[PDB]
Amino acid sequence: DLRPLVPLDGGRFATSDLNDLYRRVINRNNRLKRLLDLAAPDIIVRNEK
Amino acid sequence: NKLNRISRQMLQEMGREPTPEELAERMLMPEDKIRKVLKIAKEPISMETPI
Amino acid sequence: IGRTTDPVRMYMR
Amino acid sequence: YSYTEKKRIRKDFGKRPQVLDVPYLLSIQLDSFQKFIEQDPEGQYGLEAAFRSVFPIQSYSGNSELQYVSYRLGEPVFDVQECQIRGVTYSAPLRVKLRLVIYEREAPEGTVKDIKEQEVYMGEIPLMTDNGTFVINGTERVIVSQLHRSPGVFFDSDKGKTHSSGKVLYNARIIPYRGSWLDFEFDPKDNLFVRIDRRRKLPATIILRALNYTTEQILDLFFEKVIFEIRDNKLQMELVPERLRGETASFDIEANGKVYVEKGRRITARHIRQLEKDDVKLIEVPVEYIAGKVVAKDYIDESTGELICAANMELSLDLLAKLSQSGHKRIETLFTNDLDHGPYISETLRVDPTNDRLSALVEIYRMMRPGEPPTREAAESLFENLFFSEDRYDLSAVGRMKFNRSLLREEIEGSGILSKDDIIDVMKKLIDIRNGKGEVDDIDHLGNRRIRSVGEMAENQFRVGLVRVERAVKERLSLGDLDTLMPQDMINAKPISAAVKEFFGSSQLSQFMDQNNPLSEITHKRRISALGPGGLTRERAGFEVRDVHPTHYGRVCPIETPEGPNIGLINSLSVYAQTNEYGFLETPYRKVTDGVVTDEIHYLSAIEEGNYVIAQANSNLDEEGHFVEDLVTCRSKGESSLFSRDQVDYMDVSTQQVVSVGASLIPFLEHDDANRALMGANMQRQAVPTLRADKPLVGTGMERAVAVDSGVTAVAKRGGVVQYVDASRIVIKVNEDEMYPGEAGIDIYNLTKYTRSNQNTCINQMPCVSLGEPVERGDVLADGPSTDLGELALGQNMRVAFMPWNGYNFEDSILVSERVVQEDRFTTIHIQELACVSRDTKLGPEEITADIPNVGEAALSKLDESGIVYIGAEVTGGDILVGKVTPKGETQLTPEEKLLRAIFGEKASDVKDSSLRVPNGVSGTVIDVQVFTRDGVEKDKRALEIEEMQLKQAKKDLSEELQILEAGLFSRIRAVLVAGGVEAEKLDKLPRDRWLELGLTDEEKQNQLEQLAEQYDELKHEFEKKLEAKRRKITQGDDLAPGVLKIVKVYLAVKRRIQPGDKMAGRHGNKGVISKINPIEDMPYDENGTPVDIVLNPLGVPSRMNIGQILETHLGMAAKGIGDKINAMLKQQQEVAKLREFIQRAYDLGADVRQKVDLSTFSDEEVMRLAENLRKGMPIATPVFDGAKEAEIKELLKLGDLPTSGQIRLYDGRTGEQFERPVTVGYMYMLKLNHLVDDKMHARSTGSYSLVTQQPLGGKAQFGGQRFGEMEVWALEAYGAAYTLQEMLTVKSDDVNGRTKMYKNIVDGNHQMEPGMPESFNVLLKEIRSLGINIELED
Amino acid sequence: GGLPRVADLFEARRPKEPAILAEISGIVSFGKETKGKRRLVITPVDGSDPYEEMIPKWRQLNVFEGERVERGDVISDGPEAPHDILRLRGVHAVTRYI
Amino acid sequence: KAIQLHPLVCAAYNADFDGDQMAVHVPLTLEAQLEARALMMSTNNILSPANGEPIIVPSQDVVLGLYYMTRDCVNAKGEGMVLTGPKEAERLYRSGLASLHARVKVRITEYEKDANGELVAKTSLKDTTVGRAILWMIVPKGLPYSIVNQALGKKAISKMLNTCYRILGLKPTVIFADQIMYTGFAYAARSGASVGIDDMVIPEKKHEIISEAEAEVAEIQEQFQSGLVTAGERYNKVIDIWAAANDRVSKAMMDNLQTETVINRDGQEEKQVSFNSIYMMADSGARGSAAQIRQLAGMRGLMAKPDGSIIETPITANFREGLNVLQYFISTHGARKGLADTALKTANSGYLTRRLVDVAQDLVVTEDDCGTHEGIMMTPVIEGGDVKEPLRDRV
Amino acid sequence: VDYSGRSVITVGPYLRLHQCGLPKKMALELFKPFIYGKLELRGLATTIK
DNA sequence: GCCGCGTCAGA
DNA sequence: TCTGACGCGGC
Ligand SMILES: [Mg+2]
Repeated sequence: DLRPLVPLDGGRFATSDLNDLYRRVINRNNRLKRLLDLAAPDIIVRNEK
Repeated sequence: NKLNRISRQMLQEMGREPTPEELAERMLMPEDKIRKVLKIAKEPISMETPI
Repeated sequence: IGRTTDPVRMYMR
Repeated sequence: YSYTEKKRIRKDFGKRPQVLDVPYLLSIQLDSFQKFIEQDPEGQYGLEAAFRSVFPIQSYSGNSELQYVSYRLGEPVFDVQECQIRGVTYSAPLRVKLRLVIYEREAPEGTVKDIKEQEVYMGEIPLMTDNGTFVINGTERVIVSQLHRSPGVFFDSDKGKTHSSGKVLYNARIIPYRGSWLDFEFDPKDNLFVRIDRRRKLPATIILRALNYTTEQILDLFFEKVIFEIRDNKLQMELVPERLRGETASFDIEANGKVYVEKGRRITARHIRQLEKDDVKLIEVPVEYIAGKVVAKDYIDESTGELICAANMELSLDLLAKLSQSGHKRIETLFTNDLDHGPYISETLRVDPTNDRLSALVEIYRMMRPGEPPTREAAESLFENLFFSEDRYDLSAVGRMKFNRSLLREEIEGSGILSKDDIIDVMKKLIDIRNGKGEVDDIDHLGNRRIRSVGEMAENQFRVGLVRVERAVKERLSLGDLDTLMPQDMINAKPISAAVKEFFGSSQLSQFMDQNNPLSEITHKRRISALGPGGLTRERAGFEVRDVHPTHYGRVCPIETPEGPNIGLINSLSVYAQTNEYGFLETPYRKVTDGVVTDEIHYLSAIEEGNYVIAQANSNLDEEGHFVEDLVTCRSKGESSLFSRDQVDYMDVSTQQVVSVGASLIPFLEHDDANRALMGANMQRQAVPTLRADKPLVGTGMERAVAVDSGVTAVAKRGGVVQYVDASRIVIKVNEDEMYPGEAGIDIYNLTKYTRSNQNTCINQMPCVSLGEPVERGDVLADGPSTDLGELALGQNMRVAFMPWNGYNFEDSILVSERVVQEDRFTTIHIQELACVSRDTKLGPEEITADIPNVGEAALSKLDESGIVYIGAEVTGGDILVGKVTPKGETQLTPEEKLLRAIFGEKASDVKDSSLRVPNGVSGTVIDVQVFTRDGVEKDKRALEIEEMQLKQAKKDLSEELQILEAGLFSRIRAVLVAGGVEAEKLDKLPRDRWLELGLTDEEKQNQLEQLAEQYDELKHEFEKKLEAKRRKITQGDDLAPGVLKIVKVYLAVKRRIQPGDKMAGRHGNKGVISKINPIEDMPYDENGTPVDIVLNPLGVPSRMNIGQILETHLGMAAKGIGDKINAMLKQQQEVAKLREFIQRAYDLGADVRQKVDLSTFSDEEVMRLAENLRKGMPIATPVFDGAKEAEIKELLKLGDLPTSGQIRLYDGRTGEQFERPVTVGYMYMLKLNHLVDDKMHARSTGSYSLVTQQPLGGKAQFGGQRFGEMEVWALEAYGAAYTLQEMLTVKSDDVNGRTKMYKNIVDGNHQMEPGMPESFNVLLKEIRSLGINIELED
Repeated sequence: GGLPRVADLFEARRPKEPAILAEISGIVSFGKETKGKRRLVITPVDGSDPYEEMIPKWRQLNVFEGERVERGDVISDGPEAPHDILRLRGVHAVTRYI
Repeated sequence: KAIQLHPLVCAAYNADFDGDQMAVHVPLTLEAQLEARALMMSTNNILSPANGEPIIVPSQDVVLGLYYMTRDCVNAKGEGMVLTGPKEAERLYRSGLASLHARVKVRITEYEKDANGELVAKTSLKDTTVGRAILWMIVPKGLPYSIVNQALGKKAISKMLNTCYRILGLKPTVIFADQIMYTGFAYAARSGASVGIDDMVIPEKKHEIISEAEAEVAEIQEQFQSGLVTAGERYNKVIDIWAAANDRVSKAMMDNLQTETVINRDGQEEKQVSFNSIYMMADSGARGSAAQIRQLAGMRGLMAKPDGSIIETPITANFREGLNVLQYFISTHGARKGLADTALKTANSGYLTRRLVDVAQDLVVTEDDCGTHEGIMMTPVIEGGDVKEPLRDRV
Repeated sequence: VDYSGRSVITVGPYLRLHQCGLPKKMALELFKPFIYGKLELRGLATTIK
């Protein structure tokens, strides 16, 4: 509720930057999990971390 | 993306612009699916854009 | 090393 | 005297004869854009220039090239008003012819195929209307010109503030149009450093080695050689004597066995003269004077070949001996005299860690892109693309010009990229400045600040779009096979249009046109901002650039500039200023040959003006351009002083020439302090147009040029006679001599009736001509807003009296009679537009019907059957303008409401009310309703009715066009038809179409008839096709924003009357908020019982030195005195000759006066029309600094039988006893500024609250509350008021629960508060905890 | 003077060329010759004497080559950094000053 | 729709009625209403917490009213009567039998509190004017008639308010301030004090003074032209003779203004302080000063250049005449510098006071007496010439 | 802050030192809950609505 | 131990 | 920008 994704009139959505920052954190975290599972070349995993 | 490809072709050929009817002609969508798709793609504007 | 923080640089190097 | 001038001639004081009339005030905008979009058959700046810059696009050696041929601005789809209505940009499509050549591969260069594409569309560009305004989304915008540091090279000092030891650190800076910067600087240790744009600092010689200059070559560049011989004994030295200036000798300097200079003395000129006489070349020099020197070149051990000592090495006795023994008769050294020739480059080379070219490239690379390993080739390519790539670096034409100018080169056109010699010459100039033989430049000098107008800036953005299209084009060109593809698949229109539309809509320099005057618009368009992309910022800069420079004289107004935090950064352009070929401001000057002032006017830039000696415009001359004096005041090289009558070169072209249009409209400017005049100009451009503008009694003669040059009036284009004038159109029957051969025709002017400004004021044109009047070219036909008879009229002439009146004018405040509001003299009209949008929800579409729940027929009274309001409805706050309901669901109402719905059977409806209602406080008339509907949606009754109205109107308009046009045409048809024989009956009686096939005598008669036959058939097709197309425009649907169904816009017209609180202002910065509407019988009044209309406070005059308003007041009293005399003579209906004599006397009454009234006006008709126009007061004109002296004002007063002292005796309307000490009454021009009070008064108890923080906020006519910022909190802490403060920041704002408990207590008559904790604090806690930080309340 | 002067007094900024002071009482002497800086050793006639301080050579010394100086006394000339006023002459000194 | 604000508080708010807006808040709880009434009521803030001086001094039209009311003309209608009291003075004046400035003699009664706060009455034949006697009816009891027997400019008014506050107390002083404002407005209106272009009297000597200065400077110019005097010397002496000229013109115009009205006594002519309305404004303290009067009718001196340097030729014109183009363009520089400076100093002063209030926000008077013996020796502050602040002020 | 308004100031020199002129409309908005309470108190209105 | 330099905060 | 403070480093 403090980083809201309120809708505006006419499909326009207003969002708070924290959503984008959180989203890239979560995406890279999930990709790091997936890489660690796939047993990736260590250069890739380092780049991901 | 298909809509954008088709709209580029239409815009640069017809010159002016496609209207959703004209697109629905180039596509085969029921002329209302077009409008749904046109409503979707607007992206959320930041709540911090300097007014 | 040029004490760079850009990860793009580090990866490409 | 022209006819429109015969209407009302303005008595012009002011004695200097005008020699150059005011140019077209908007020529800057119009000319710049003209340059932009115009077929330029060469590469001069323009669209064509951008095209020729990027094209042809050739593949990555794919032997496939994309080349450009030509372009063509299509026709705009909509008209200007059409765009303003439908809310679309007024633009034109950009068609461009391209050619794709596929060469013949597998053989030498040869073209096999070439597809010439049928004009790939590549975007729209917004056209500029006829006044320099763009219509970007229905709203007129204006692109402010920018004043930015010109490209080129500049040498600055950076004085004092380095190393706490003075030691000015001279630096140089190459600034390109596009590309990286390049700075050189000195350090305290005199080490020449370079730095590419803003990065780390490098030793300069790096870049020198980068350009492939070996250390030998470097020293050979920056130094003179000093030769040493070993002529069989002890280290001789070749010597040229001037090299010896200012030194301390180390040995007996004797040639020819005769001593000339003594070891240890200061050289004299006679010493050097001895030397010049002896022709001393080689002198024997001791080995220790060669100790401190430094070898120039590299010397090897030729006896074995190996090295000896590196170039740039300081010799030592050992090294002397070695170079001797190895056989070096000649030895080079650097001439480094610490007086002239500092050894700067040497010391740098020492600090220079690199040695070779490649290491230098590597060091540059490591500074530029740190971190990646330096490849050789990458370093080379980076450095080449850095400063010498056509693609990535362009100085400019002007960049190159200012560059060569700064390095004292002769050529002007050069290359766009740097070169080795350029950099070297820059380093040389910097070193020279360090030596003292040169001066640094001042950045403020208007010879270094350029003007980028619209044309140039739009061209730059368009060039950006083009380069990204080129990226994508080469990318596509390299990939596939190219026979099938045509030169319109490669090229996208989204990116070009993106760049341009971005620049035009969302830019610092594209601003909503300031539209509440003609003056406001015309001063917005002559604005010169220093901000915007590539400019300063309101906080970066900066106490310095803000100050007026001696170079502004004649180019930039010194007094017109905003007062806030961008003082000095806005700079309205001056009156006669122009723009050089390169964009440097230049002003006109009368060329003064030997003694006679000629009239050829040369426009001088800043630097040119720097040389000559220019005389003031107020220097008396005598019928022969002879300076009547012996020594005359001039400005010479940034300073002013007297000079010989035979010394000047130029004279100021006029006395108005240093101020802007805004300031040149203040009478008696030269009597106002500069501060008050600044405020006066700035507020004068804020007056809101009143109900019926009149004129200023005391003007400056510049009102006409402003009112005409801004396009707010309808100006005749061809002379003629008014055939039909109407409140909405003017039809001129052109004169013959102005007609074209064919298409005789007439001229129609459709006036703009009541319509919205950007500031919600009514712009609206009234015809000032009457039927059958004769008009000339360039004459005013319809007075726009706030102009009257073609003269700018911003305010009204108020009878003012300077006296304190019971404090009601305590501070700047004002006291207004009731007669001023009775007569509705400051009543303005404001037009709002309220838009109701019917969007498609997910719960179903919204409806616009009148079926609105629980609003009585008192509420739905004025809605038509379709839900819209009736035109003409007088509405007020809250009334439903457009009844709109939205679908709604999932009630889930509380048990008690359920019990309600049960006991009363009130079916809880499902459609929520969302109708559009008038905002509170505003109460006006609905004057227009527009309805747009997304096509597909079925129109409702009202939309169909408006459609019918529009369709009828358009049919009738095209009909009136062709009808009255062929009315004039048929007049001419029968005029030519009396030729070929004057056939009276058989020719007139035939239907006016029975001439298409009849045959007349073979002259221009039958010629014109067949001309009109082509006219007939083709105009029949015209009318059909055009009515078809316009009917299509009307009946079609509108491209609404995606998701909406129909929009309804309602226009309210409000007639705001003046009231206590509104801000009023004269023209000299005498502001004021009116504070009492006094009844008439209270106002002071003179012996004739006329009350004064406004009572101003005299105390405002001494402190603020605007003593100009007093003079304007006296002169106004005089003018209205003439007007009253002539009104009296006109009520006795005296005669024409009496009026003529008196008026003539009034139009003289001065010395050297330049009014030059003809005195030969139509003996009776024109004179009587004049006197009718003068009975309200005789308009005076006071050019700015060629004002009207006092004595002339006194004489005007005597002519009107008024006290020359300008002060009369008054009586107090309340008691009728006389004020002692006669007071100053008169007539001042008062404007009403648009800081209206009913747009300021807000107040809220409770309203909406913000989203994340729960604090107040609003825009919905219940705004937020006032901000209770820090300083107020400190105020409450300074009192001991803790409870006030607590309830201020807990219950009145933030405590989401306490605030509603407080409301319920308030209505319960119990004033108490429960504090809790502000929600903003919980938010702060959560945002701290959301870091890794555990913050918590404790107990 | 003006607003910057008040901002500086209250920010207690060192004034770029502080008139140096005499830390302790006693007789003074000059010591090492110009390593870049002359040593002055204020030599208490009674107490712990050996205090010395290295001072640049640009400051003209009011005090004499050998001179019985008192603590918290002007030696070089210029503004007085309030820190030194406080440290040497007390609190009331610095507040009178400010 | 306008908030009507008492005039006497304007100076406190630093308010102008030239468009300034104010915000209103409504205290809700009983504690808040009582705080507002007891702490933040206007009638409690009469002294400023910066210095103990009043903050409710009457400003401009009211001091001009009091001033003009309380001055004396050397022979005016009804001079030399003997009036039976202030009420008779007001009756005379309103009925039009005596001028407001008529040096007259009236019997007044002043109370002075000598006993334990007991006002004892003293009646006497004071030699005063009609206006002063009329104003007397406004003054509360414990004040001496000497407080209105002057010409009562701005400073005199403010100190009269201060003395009333120190002698009587809060309520009588607040009533006094209201009465002063009312009566000052009333007689400012009655006066009809205006300002006309004739009031700025140019001294008849200004032309000669400037011509002699120009002769002098041309002399120095040629003396440098031969070389007898260096360029720096030349420019300096030019500056100095110009400054002496400007000072002379100042003195000349101020002499012609400050006494011009030579008028006839019951016998032959005599001279008195003037009634030139611009002089009255400047002299009362309502508005203006010798600086601004000087720029109006003298010559507006020398102007500085962006580098702070002073230009040689000064503006020998004043606003009553016209500045020609060069002089005006020169003055614009100083004016724009002043404006830019005010903007930037607003920002800087804000930042400073913010830092100040944060370094010291938590300081509260917590204890009643620390019972200590430290202290500072407050002494009058002399610097060179004479005392800049006396002891009394500093203790 | 709630319960707060803004407007342009004028002189009104007939006031006593403790008075300010408050526009009627502004006051009617600032005090609206006080007025609701008082109306319901004197019965002139059955309910707050 | 003493001076130059990069880095950040703040208007 | 610019000013100041200051780690941080070079001499
Ligand atoms: Mg103000």
